[PDB]
Amino acid sequence: QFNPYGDNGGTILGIAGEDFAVLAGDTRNITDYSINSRYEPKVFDCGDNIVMSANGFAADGDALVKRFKNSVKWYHFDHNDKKLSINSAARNIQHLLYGKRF
Amino acid sequence: MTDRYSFSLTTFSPSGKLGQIDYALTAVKQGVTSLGIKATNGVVIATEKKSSSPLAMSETLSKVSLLTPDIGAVYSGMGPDYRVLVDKSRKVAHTSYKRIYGEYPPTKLLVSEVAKIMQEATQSGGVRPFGVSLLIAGHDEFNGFSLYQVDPSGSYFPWKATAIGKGSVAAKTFLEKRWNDELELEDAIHIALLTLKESVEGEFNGDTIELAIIGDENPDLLGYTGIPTDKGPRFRKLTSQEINDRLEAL
Amino acid sequence: FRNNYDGDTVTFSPTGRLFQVEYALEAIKQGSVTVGLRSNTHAVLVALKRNADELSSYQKKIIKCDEHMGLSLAGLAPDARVLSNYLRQQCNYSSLVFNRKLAVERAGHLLCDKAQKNTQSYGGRPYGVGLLIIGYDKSGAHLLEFQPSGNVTELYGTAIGARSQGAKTYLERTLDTFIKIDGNPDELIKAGVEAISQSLRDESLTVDNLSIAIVGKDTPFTIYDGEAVAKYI
Amino acid sequence: DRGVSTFSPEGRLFQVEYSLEAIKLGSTAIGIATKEGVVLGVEKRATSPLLESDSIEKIVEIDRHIGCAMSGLTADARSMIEHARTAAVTHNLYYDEDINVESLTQSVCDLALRFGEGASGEERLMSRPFGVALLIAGHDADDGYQLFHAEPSGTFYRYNAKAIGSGSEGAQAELLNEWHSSLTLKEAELLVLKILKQVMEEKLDENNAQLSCITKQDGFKIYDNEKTAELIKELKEKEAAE
Amino acid sequence: AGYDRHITIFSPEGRLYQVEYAFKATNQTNINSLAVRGKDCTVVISQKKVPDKLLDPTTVSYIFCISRTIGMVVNGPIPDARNAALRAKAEAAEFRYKYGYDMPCDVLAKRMANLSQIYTQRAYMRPLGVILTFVSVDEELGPSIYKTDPAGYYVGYKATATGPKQQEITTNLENHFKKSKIDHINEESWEKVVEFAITHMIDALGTEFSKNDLEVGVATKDKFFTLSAENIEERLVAIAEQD
Amino acid sequence: GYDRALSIFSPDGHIFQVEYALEAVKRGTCAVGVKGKNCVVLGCERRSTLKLQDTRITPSKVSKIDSHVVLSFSGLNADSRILIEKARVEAQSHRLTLEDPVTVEYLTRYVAGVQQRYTQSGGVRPFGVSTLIAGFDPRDDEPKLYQTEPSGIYSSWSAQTIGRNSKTVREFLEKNYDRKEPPATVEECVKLTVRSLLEVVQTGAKNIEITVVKPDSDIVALSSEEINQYVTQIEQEKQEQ
Amino acid sequence: GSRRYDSRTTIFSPEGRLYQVEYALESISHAGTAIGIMASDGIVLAAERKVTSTLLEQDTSTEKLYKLNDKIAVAVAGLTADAEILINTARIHAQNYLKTYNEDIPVEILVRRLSDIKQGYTQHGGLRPFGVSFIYAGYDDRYGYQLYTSNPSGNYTGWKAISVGANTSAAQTLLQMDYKDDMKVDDAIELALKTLSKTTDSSALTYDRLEFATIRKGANDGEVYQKIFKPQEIKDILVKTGIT
Amino acid sequence: MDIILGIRVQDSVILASSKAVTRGISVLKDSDDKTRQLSPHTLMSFAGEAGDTVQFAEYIQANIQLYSIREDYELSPQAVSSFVRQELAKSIRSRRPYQVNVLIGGYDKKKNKPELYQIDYLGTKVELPYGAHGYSGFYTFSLLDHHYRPDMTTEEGLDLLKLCVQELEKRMPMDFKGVIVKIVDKDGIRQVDDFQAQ
Amino acid sequence: GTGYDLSNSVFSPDGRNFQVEYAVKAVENGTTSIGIKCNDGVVFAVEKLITSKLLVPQKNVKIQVVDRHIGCVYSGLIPDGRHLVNRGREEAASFKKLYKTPIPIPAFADRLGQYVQAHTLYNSVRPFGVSTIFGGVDKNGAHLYMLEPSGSYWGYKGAATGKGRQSAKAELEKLVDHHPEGLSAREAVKQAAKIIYLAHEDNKEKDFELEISWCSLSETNGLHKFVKGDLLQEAIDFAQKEIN
Repeated sequence: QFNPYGDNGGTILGIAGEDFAVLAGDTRNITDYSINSRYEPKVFDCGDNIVMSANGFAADGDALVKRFKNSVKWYHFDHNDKKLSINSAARNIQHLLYGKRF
Repeated sequence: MTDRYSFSLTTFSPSGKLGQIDYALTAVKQGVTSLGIKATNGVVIATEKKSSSPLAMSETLSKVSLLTPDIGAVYSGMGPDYRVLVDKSRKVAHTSYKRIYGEYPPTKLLVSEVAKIMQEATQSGGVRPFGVSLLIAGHDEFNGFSLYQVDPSGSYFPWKATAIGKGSVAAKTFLEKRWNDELELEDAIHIALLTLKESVEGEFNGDTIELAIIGDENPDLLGYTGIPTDKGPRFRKLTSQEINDRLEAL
Repeated sequence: FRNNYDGDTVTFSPTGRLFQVEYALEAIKQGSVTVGLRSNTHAVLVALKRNADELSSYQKKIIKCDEHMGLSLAGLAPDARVLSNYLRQQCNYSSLVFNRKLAVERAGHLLCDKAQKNTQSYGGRPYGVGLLIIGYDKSGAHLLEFQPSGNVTELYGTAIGARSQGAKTYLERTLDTFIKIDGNPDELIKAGVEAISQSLRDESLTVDNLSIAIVGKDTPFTIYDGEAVAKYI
Repeated sequence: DRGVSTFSPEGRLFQVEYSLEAIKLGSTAIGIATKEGVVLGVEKRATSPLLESDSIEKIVEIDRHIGCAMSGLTADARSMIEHARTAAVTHNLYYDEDINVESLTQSVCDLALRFGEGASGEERLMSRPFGVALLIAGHDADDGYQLFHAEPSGTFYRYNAKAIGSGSEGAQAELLNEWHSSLTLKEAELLVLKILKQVMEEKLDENNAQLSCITKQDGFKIYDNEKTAELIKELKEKEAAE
Repeated sequence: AGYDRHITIFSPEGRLYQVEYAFKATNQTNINSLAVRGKDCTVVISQKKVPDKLLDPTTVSYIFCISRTIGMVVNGPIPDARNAALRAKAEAAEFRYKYGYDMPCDVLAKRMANLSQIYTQRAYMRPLGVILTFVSVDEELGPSIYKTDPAGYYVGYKATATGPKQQEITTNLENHFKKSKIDHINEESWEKVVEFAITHMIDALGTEFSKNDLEVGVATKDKFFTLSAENIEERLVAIAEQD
Repeated sequence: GYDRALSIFSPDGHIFQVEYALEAVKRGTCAVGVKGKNCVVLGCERRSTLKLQDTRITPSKVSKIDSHVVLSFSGLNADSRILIEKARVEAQSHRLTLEDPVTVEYLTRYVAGVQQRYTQSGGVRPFGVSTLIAGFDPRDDEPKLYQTEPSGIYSSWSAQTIGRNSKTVREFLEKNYDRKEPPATVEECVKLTVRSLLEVVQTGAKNIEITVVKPDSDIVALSSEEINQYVTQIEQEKQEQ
Repeated sequence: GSRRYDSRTTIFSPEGRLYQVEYALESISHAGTAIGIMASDGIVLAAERKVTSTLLEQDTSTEKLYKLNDKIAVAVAGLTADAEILINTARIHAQNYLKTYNEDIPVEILVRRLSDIKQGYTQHGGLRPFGVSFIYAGYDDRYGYQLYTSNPSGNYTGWKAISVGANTSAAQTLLQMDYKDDMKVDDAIELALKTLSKTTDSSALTYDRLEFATIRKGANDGEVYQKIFKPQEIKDILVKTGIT
Repeated sequence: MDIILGIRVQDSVILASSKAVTRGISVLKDSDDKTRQLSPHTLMSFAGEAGDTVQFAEYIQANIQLYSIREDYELSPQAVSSFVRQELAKSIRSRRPYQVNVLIGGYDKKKNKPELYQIDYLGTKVELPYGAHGYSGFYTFSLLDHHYRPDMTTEEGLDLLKLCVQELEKRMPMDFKGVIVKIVDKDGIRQVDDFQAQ
Repeated sequence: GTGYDLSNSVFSPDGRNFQVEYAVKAVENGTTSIGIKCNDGVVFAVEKLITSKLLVPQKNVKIQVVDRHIGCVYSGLIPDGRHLVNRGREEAASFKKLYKTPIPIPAFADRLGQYVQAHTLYNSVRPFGVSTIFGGVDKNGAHLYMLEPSGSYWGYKGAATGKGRQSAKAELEKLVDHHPEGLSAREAVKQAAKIIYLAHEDNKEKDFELEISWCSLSETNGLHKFVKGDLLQEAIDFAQKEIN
């Protein structure tokens, strides 16, 4: 039967300093025992000083990042280029995700 | 696009009349005469085939139609409106009765169905009433023979005999005189031909007169044999020849 | 005459006119003046913001549709919102699906067709706003003028709104000069402010009255207001 | 007849214009903004002595930092309020933050032109425009204290002071002179109360008038009769003072 | 109240003006047409007037091929003519698909007639400014001519004519049949029936035709086709060598 | 299907269909409500254009939305049914979803909304009805009296009247009811109501019907006698002078 | 657009009246007269057949008295065609009530639903109202004998005696003159016939121009019975009441 | 399942219903009232699926109360039970059916007799002197088949019940935490708050 | 009576459709545009009025392509014209999708025809304020067509519409007579540039820019393409010369 999901490996890590923060990840993309790419960025700068990474099934990972960035775009259009606070971003992502709870 | 006429085109006037139903009836008045007579063992309905050009073949057209094997119709008014009503009538007799009880509807009820169609054309959005009146005749086991008249308003009533269209007034009077509750079918056919003769200007023969009867079962008109209970249609349209032969004993 | 043929947009006058559309165009002339002009490197918008009382604010005339495109308005502000918002989606659709920046020429075609739909079906109403769209795409800088009729035109410069003819003439005259202001925005902006002050009358352009927008080669469509427009008044 | 979304030869929408007329016939409503908060005032206007004057709600809360005053056909304002409240609470659910006063305003204005019998732009179902105007006041971390005027046209302006309703034209003239960037909340309270007294057919008292305000500290509060009655007294006194 | 003349509802006299005005539009092309029945073929004649010199004459026509066996000639404006034709072609294809045999000329007529009757009763639908003449050689009925109008009326004919000078053409044929005593043109080949048709057209209208002044259609057993300029030119000569 | 905008603005900023709706109210029979200190009373007049009616069955003017709230009206009868039914359903729904019967203020605001909605929704005409809604909130003893009209506006009253000659009877009440000291008794509260109706009913013992609502779903409609008696005692008040 | 031909059948007049309803009533006023008289032991329905002929088949006819249930019937005044559309939906509503509750539908419940349907066409839809007025004569065990009347507006009320159609003012007065509470069915039957006999626009009141029905509870049974009189039946009762 | 019992005596109907509410391994409540009053003289006990159970009862409640208000009259038990059987018969063939079984007990003020109705989630309705849903019937039907008489008094009936509840505590696997009893008669619905030792 | 020109689908007493006729007014008032059917393709030309020096030269292009082998040019309400092309584009795509073969010019014609004819059937729509000249090369030759706001269309050797509609029709008829053996694509281009210059005298008040496109079997491979650069200048001169 058709299985809509897949696994592209990868691993990400995020640590928060006192006045800074870091988000890292390997740049390997795999499928079973094959390596699809030795360099395929996984951590992105979404703007307003917010870095993000959705790791797991790459297709879903990109769809999500893309959707979020698009959210930040409209946030600017809507609230006169107001900077999207990291906590607001967090709440917004929760809705993006839970929106597909099923 | 999209029918934006979702409102009634037939409304009430300050006087309390319904214009379109009135005008519609006016159109019925203008139409060719047609009549019906109920005997003790049959019913007959007739009209005049007013050919609209000697180049036109009046045979390729029926003013007297079969609704079910025991119900026929005829009109006065606008031909195209009658035509679609006959199709709708034949269908509804099936969809709303034969397909449920496995038997054709009884006159009154089928007539009741037709009436409903017209009534809706009187209140539904974006439409005009039907410009015709029908004389429906038929027979059913529990009601015998009957003759009903259905007006554009959607009303209907039973008749021993009646006429509609052009010379209806004259015709009605003539019928009230000749009719009685002891007429045999043939007598009524004769009377019918007589009454019709007055309303007919030009030619009057089996090729200008259209007449049908709801009489006995025509087993010979069934098409198959081997089923006792199926006895054949009671409705039978007469042939050009059949008419003339009677026109001589007129 | 005209009274029997202006009840809606689905009716033509005996001379082949669409009044409802024409009345819409009127809303624009009644609107505050705004000017647009471009060179081979930048495209500029200059608008005169109008206000209600002296206790009120000066309603915005310029809207950004994307990093490389934007427009100024004259007429029913609500309609400009609807339209610029539609243009934003189209800019967005091009990025997401084709990873391509929507060309100004195409944005124009899109606008035209959207407007047109509201002039041939019963129930609709033409839009009552005029737009001047500037933008920098693969084929350089661009300037478009959008009318509610549906006609979108590409020009070197233009102006719309009350007393616009003043500025339009000035541009029509200065043409060969500003069309060559390349690699120097501040100059194209001045030629912009000058052209617009050619339509003044009532007052003089102040700091919280003037509004400037600039897009170009290495310039993401940005807006300037108040103190920001100081160095041009 | 003539479509509800028709354009007049002068370039205006008939229904919207006529809508503004009904507004002129509405109760008076005034708003004054100060670096200490915003004050909203309305004329109850009771059509009888038997009518319990405090069941007259012409100043409502949108959120803890947003309130508004209405003028004109007020039954119309109901769905605008519901929308405004939902918009405010919703924005919070999705962004975990307060909705900016301007955006809340802009949101309400978006319902304005959503009317017709088949307008080719979406699915604008609402037979006529709204016959009520609104004065929206609140505070937010981006632009502090704000006062907004939202109309059935679908447009809105920001004012330092604004009056709408039957006495507006004159009252606005008053404000034009009276207002100044250094007013205090109290000053604005008396000023609002004073202008209402001038334009009102009735004698201003704590029963046919009502005040309220929005401060960053306590948010939107509506003054109860007692608090108002006093301000009224304090006003009569300073007036007779000269 | 006076709008009983703008949409299809009744007037006090019980008339539908819009239907009548539609009839008026049928003569707009100023073209006459006529059809006659052979012994086993049906022919339809129609005037063809291509005035402009910039027109491509080959593209002008009021004769349509609805199906392998049914042809239709239209008296009325071309945009309504083509709308009607398309609808008829579809009704034709669908009928075959659903019932497993080719739709009979009379039936297609009755179907188009009922379709018109509807525009007569529904207010948002305007009638079509055209009269439709269907012809074929029905596998059951033989040579057939059925015509329908904007009123939703239709009937079969021994022969028929339509257009501005319809009445002249009619009385002409009327007389021919009053004479012959039979309901068709007792001729075996269609060419002779085409010639008869063209002839009486000339006699009634009192006019001479060239090969570009006519348009001919023929229906035979299992096929309806239209003649080319030349096919006519040859037919025209034939009648010429008789006068 | 049909969506013609029937309630629209005119040059002077008026919605005529809504105004005409009010005219229909002015023509309907009269209705009145006065709140006491522990109860609320509703009184309505009965037309006399025809008399040979069967009052047993004939629908009465005061309806129960729930067991603690009632509603009377003035205007088109048919239109009242639609409103009553809608409010009745909302009453049960509110119990179900909030586990607590609607308050009088709420049930009123709901009915007003329905009316307001019918004034800016294409394809429908406004309701030719104005209403009086009274009762006591759940677990509360303070009487509630509210009024609504076609425009969708509503508010509370100490006493109020709607319908024909309501102008009269209102004047009567305005100068016969003291908020300071409301009819402290069910009895004197029913009296002030009959008195006020008699100002316009013009001798109609069978033409007047009363209904008293007390806290905790205590609603009852007086019979001709109980009413007739009140009428008798009142006529003596006049004569004894 | 189409707004041009829209009669707007659902708006108020400046006087707060509904044109269409008004006009529809005007229509009903020319309809055959129908009276409903409710006695202590039953109810009576009588109506005058508008337009008749020697040829009209009367045994098969029914243009005013319709059976809705076994314990409910109606007399009609207005457009027969319109009446039927409504009569049928009522007969259905009656049955649904039974199917759901397993009890016969209370007379008022059936009346209210029918009246709500009418009210609808009065408030939305751009359609014309039904040109019909009903006199409902039924019986149930929650109110016993009941007599109701409903018209185009969608309003309905109860009556002891009532008439609809033409010459109602005259008929009402005559009824209002001789109706007595302690009346008996046959008393009502007579009052009924006599009232018509005086309002009739015709020469005399013959059976062939009448329809009669009674809802009585035949003592020798204990159940209420509906009886729609046959031509020969009306003819008899006609002679007896002294109208020959 | 839960304990849902019903017995109709001479002039009243008695309904007994287990008070326990267990969820897996833990008994979350011992004072649960598995009943809803539909009208002053009609009570309905129910047992079944976790959500369906209450949602159905309340839904049925709301509708009967609405009919009462609208008609200013109280529907007979028989009628109320017919409305309920209908609702379930619809549910049975719907997308997601209600899995609820109910006992309906009421006093017909017009016939002046008590009535008991048993209806299952399929829409099966039957009128009985005594009935039960779930397994309860399995040990109580023979008791009642033995000791039941139509003219018993409410007191006699309440004893017959105690007899049943006893057999149930003796032979049934689950600890249902006792029952809540209610009587329905000419005067309405009242609860026997003293059966935990009656 | 009168007013038979206020609703779009109404027949006047003489059988006309005034709204459609008025639509034509919008057309005749527009810029002139033409089509010339040569021996293996077709050429399209159009007048582009320079309303001011502000219009960027060579920009606001009028001629449109449908698919890859069809060319369109129209006079009148431009927005209406694009709307028509947009419909042709989907109309063509739909055809190719199911039949694989790019849509035959003749078939495409009727697709546009039925669409336009449809906007003269309802009073809820307005007729197209444009006359369109379009055509191309297909399986059997080249075809030229012109569609009228009424929905009417026919095949042409030459066609014109707009302001200079008569100058052109005159010139085109001359070409027909002086080339009974056909005109080449190369020649049709120059001959087209001239006709525009001449037809521009009925608008000589404003300056103009020329626009030509062609679809030739031997010149463009049966594909539609705009005549740019040199070949264009050449035709521009050929006209400028014979204009004097």
